[PDB]
Amino acid sequence: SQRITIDPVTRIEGHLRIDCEIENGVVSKAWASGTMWRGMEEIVKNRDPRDAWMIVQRICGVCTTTHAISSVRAAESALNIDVPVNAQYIRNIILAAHTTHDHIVHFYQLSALDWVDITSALKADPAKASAMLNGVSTWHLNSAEEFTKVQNKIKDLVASGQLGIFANGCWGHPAMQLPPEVNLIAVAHYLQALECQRDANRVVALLGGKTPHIQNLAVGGVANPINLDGLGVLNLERLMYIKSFIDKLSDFVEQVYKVDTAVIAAFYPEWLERGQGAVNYLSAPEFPTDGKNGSFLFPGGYITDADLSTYRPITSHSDEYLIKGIQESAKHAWYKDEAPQAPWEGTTVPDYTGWSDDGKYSWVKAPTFYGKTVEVGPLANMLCKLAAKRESTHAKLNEIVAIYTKLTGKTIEVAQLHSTLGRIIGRTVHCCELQNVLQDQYNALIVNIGKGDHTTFVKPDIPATGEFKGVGFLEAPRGMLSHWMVIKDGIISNYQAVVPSTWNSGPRNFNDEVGPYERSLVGTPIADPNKPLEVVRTIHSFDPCMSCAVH
Amino acid sequence: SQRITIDPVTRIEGHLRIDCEIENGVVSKAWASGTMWRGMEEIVKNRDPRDAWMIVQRICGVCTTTHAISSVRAAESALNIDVPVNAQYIRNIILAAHTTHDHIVHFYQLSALDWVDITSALKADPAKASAMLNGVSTWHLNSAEEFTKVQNKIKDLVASGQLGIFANGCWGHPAMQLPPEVNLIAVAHYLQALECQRDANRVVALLGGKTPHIQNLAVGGVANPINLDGLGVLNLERLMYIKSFIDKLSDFVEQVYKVDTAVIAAFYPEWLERGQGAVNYLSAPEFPTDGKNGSFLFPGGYITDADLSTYRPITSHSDEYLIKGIQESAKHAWYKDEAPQAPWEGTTVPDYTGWSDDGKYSWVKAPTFYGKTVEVGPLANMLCKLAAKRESTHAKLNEIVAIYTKLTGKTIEVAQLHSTLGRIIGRTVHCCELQNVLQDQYNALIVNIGKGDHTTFVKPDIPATGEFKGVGFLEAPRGMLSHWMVIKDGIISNYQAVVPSTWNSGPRNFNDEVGPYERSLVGTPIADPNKPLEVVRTIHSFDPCMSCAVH
Amino acid sequence: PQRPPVIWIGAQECTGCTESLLRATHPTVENLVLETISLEYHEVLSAAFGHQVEENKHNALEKYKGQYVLVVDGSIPLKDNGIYCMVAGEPIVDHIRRAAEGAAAIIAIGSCAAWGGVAAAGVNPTGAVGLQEVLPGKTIINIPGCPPNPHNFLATVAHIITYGKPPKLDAKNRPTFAYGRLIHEHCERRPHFDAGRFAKEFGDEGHREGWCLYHLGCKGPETYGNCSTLQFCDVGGVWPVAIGHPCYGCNEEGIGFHKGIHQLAHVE
Amino acid sequence: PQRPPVIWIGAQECTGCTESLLRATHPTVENLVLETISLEYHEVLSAAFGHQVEENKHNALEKYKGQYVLVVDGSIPLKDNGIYCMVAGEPIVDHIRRAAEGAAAIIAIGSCAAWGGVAAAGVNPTGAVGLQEVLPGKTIINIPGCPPNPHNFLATVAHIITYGKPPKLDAKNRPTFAYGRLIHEHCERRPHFDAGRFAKEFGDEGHREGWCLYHLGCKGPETYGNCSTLQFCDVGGVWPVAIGHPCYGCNEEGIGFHKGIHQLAHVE
Ligand code: SF4
Ligand code: SF4
Ligand code: F3S
Ligand code: F3S
Ligand SMILES: [Mg+2]
Ligand SMILES: [Mg+2]
Repeated sequence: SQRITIDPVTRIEGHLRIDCEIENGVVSKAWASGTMWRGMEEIVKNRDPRDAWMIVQRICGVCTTTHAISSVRAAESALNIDVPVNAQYIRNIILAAHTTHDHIVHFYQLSALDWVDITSALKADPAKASAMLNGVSTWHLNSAEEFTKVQNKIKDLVASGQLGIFANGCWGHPAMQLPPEVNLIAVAHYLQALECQRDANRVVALLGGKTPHIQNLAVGGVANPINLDGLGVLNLERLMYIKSFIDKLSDFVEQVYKVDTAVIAAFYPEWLERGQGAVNYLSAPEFPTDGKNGSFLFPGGYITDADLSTYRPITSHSDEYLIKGIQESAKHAWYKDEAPQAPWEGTTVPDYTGWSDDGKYSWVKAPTFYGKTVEVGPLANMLCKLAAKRESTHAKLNEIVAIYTKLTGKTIEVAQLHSTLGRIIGRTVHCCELQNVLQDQYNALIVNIGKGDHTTFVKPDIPATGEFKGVGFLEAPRGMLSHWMVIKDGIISNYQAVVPSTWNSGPRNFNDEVGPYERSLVGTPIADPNKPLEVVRTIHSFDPCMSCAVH
Repeated sequence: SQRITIDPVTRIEGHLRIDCEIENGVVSKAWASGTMWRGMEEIVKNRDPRDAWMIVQRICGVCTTTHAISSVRAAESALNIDVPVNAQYIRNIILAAHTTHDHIVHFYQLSALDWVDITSALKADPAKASAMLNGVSTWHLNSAEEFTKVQNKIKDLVASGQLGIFANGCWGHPAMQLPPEVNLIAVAHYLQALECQRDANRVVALLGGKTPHIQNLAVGGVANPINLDGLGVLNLERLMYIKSFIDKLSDFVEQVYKVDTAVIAAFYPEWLERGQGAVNYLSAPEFPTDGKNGSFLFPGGYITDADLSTYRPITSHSDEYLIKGIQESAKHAWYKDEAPQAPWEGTTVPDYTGWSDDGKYSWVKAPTFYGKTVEVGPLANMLCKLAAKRESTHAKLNEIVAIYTKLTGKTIEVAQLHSTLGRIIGRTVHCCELQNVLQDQYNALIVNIGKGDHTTFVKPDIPATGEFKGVGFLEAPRGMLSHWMVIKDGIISNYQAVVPSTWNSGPRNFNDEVGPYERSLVGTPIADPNKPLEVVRTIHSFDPCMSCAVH
Repeated sequence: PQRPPVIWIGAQECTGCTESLLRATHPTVENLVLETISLEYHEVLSAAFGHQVEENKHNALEKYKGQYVLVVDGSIPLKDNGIYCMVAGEPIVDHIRRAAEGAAAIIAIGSCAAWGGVAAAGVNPTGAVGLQEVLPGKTIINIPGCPPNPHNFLATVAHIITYGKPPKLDAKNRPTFAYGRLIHEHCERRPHFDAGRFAKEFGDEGHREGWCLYHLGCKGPETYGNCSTLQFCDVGGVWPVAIGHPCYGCNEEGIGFHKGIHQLAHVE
Repeated sequence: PQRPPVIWIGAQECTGCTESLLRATHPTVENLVLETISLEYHEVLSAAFGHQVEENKHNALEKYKGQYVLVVDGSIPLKDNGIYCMVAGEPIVDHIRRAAEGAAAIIAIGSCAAWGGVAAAGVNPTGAVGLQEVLPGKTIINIPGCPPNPHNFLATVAHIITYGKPPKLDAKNRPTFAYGRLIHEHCERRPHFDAGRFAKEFGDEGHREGWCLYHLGCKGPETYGNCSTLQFCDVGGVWPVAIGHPCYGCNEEGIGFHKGIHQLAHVE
């Protein structure tokens, strides 16, 4: 009956519009619209297959590295290239360190201000706030003195009358449920987070040549020259430098980020009971550790009907079962060809028609897996890992649950994971486990170089005639990413990216089933239709990136 | 009369030997001996005057920058050069930032373990240690959780049975008076200091080109090319980088170092009652801010008979009263010429005769000022500032005393500053005041560049014939430093350095008067002549540097 | 004191330029927004969303009229009357020209805003163009790169704040301190170039000795920038060529995203 | 778990080489001493003094016989039977010969210990010589510079620990990763050198454009090191010529402390 529009949705990457019909103070129906398009797929067309990765990396700078690695993996797939294991180690370290930065920034910088009220933080007692964390975290930066310094900075900001990016937020909104002390705690951690994410990106920088947008990849491997005894190249001194920053990540992640996830859950228990986006989940296995593009540290798979017992493992990026299931439809998106397309035969021809509730209303395609809509991302990757009985994942999840139980005396069942907070929890678990990925691969790299292997690159043989098809999967921070490349006569004849936020933010598909953002919102209560904080809360839990979703 | 020798004295720069006579549990007489000589003064002789600074900087790498700046000041004095004000701003920033690193390292890394027992820290209750700092300091890294992490690092160090450079320290010595809790506090602060001192040296590095041993000076100015719009030179971006590190120093210095100084004093009040080194004190004025080598931010002068009312100000590095009084004697040093020598006519002819209590026993010359033996260093510069009625210095000293009063119920009179602790307090005061010269000189540099002045260098006219004498004064971390250059026919005919640890560690002079170290030891109680912690305590308070003292 | 206002508008951006701010160290992003400027509008960071965030823009546009610096991130799509980038129901061009009228200075951050960038490459599906083309009557400070070192931007606005004027600009309105010289005319591998010491393939002997990368397709010879000197991320020794990969010419129109990675600098 | 023992001896040193460790970041000193190695003897940092600390040295020397790396800092004065450096009443040469007998590896850190350095320049008042001359028939790793980047030393030690052998050395026994190339053969101002763009005086036009410093006396052409690439202090862009002053040749015997600052280098 009542219709609202949130445009722009803020604190995500890119341009997102969300419309909702509201009935009896509850949203009954929703639309997700990606409102900006560049045509990155057409831009890469007709180029040398080796050029692609540098160009399509620019699909997105928040999830930098991701499109770059997927692109080379797709060309490598097309050309049957076995990636040198050293290049694997390096790709993995970059991906894990980037995702650490990415998740941290999402929890704090992009999402926290949905749950945290800064004006309430001003009212807090720093000593009380610090005392609340006794026995809860061993973090060394939870002192009343630290919290006072933070409070004073907020105080000075508000005092100036220039609140800037904090101006006109949902302060005093009834859905804000943290007490003053917890608000202050979260703001202190928001500021501390910024240091930790900088450290993660220094790892990325030292291997990639910079960030945003790494520049050390190749179809065939990496451009880092390993030589322990060489000046100006990747030697032991550079490797030690990398390790120095890797070692600076785990304390904030374990003692702050992991802990805050639980305390937010403690004060927002209902948010374990709404925001479910799907009953189907997909993730690709990740971090290959051999010389044949396999042996993944992280498992992937497919789950249906919200039932972990249906788990179908996926352990190869060459798995036909995964490759054959994926299609996209523009039935309700601004492209001319509407029937489901397999990405190798994918088309992307713009047909902008304006907004239509029953027609087209987005630049995002609607992907499907064997016809079904599916949620991708940390909730998906966590569910799969749990279904896989991966001990590390259960233990890490249990650590978060225990803190919650310590704070609430209640518990969290796997059923409650299908929710806005469960999705957030999945992201935290992912960041936590990735710290062991960093250590593992750093060591693997060091030991391999000491065996005498310094190989980083295999030159690709690109036939001047003939057709070749390749697909590069990658489990990105926001979910399963796939780049699909067709080579014909030495150049790229087709290129399609199916990006994690495409899956999640996709509009109604060919069989008119709503996408995950769209489903997640149904049933969300709205205290104020002009300030729909509750909607923004569920949408942010998906970590939207619209440059990614639309490209 | 028991005779002890301490050789080597550790936790100082270079090679120091200290002998004591002990009677009735108290040292009655002492000898200080610098046991290494390089002949740095002879090494620079016969070169272009422009070369001296790069060579003579290598007198010492602890007080790096110091001999470098004094050397160019000496050549500039000889050639009658007015230093471009921008070059003064730059020299000042380097000196002040270097000295902040220097003092912090001296208090913690070099001195703390005289007064702190690490094995006692193992017994501390971290929560109790943290709580006793409430309202005493606002530092954000005094949590129980910080203290526990520090405690565990010590526990782990102990567990390995590899105590390394912490092995066989004076743990359990009766003169160790800190409770377990404040022992732990100090160890935590010791570790924190390393971070602060690194930030201080990042400021030095960005102007100097590196540290240890800066490489940005010239007789005539500095080699930094000021150009806001230049690529690869000292632009706004580099200046912002420098500022970013300047802003990180103050909190630690104010909230930890200043506070720990009063705490140590509170638990060791009789060390305000012994350790007096001299009744005469000298400091040079420092940090010139005009285009004529004057207008110093810090005043200097001469005090006699431990009486601040005798204060004679010195406001110019060209003060003939200052210049004419300085002489050195080798009567009790291993040099040939024994009568007091003005440095412009100084010689340094080695004459090693080995140790003799009544004869020659050190490589350190014995300086005098118009025949008097004087202590130089932060106590001397503090006393001069106080007597000059510099409000900033009184205010800063009073801040320290106030903390002492809060802890003990007692106060500290200027009379008690003539002591082992007063000397330490002077250095802490110096470090605190330097944070404001860093802010002031950075801002002055920025404004001057804004006025259009980018001059950094004046080309020295060195006549091919004639004789020119120059003296460069500098108030170094350890006291008044002076370099004395004689130029004849375009080359260095004589070079003499009179260094602050030369004043303080000097042996008996031409009239057999002991030097400050030697005097300060008389009256030192000794609980265990095999473990003379008490002499090391007093000797460290002077911040000894023996490469400096001897060169 | 009151902090100088900044209004940031993203058009066809990948958000790489915003992300660069998160790597900055002088100022760090937290010191930027809390001490050096007032970021009055920025969608990636703003607490407010939808109607409240648009309230914030119109409020800042009026309150700080004639005083704010306007930063545009991303290319502007002109094809089909602006419909390829629509926020709050209007073409991004519209948002941008409205903001530009009250602007004290105007910065195009990133190669896309500076000259169209990657989104304007190839057949240019959306008719993407650079900021200057959209705002022809105004002088635009271009700070190109994909993304630039964040301090190329930060020191530019610091100059404006501290000295009351833009830094010196070259013919393409790029600040000279960051873009005054070809990367090649200040590159540390130039001696290897002079000696004909060239890497031929990644992982070859020459490559593993840090030789010049000209023949891997280095575009340093035709790309203006400070990548070799300022480099990236402030850790020391980090830029593409130093880690082993040729400059792609991302700063430079007609080079980055036009020439192939392995196409040589002298080959059109 | 047990950490590899290191014994550090200072001869005719200025302590700059120990001080360089305080700038280090991978590892920081505290990580170095707590985690990486066990520093069994070092006078500047040792809690114990006098007899106690000499006991510590004796203990470690026999306990870790055959296992410790020996680091010597400073030149060794041979004139007048070693009396110009005496600790505990004995010539340092003797301490050094004794400690060298049970060493697993020996490192001369700094130019003084590597080839005599500043203390041996001019007329050499104390007859100071390098470590190799004092220890003939022993393999000595030279890590020259005044002081070197501390990671030139740290990565050398780490290679020994991690891979069980020293890093690759050149003909003067310097690790190739840090000393394998002339500074001039990997210097970012080489294009300016090639073009004839030189600074002629500090503060002049060329100087303020960051042109080549050859004609101010840069010794880059005749000194081996990694000063232009690794640079110093890990903040980025910090070495002497980047800040505007010629290389002095402090790494290279017969260059630093022998040639005048403004004396021209030979170019190969
Ligand atoms: S690498 Fe690129 S920039 Fe550096 S010298 Fe070779 S070609 Fe020129
Ligand atoms: S002379 Fe010095 S500055 Fe000029 S190129 Fe050679 S090394 Fe670089
Ligand atoms: S590709 Fe870009 S970041 Fe610099 S090194 Fe080349 S201009
Ligand atoms: S003087 Fe020394 S520190 Fe490097 S730049 Fe030259 S070798
Ligand atoms: Mg697509
Ligand atoms: Mg002297």
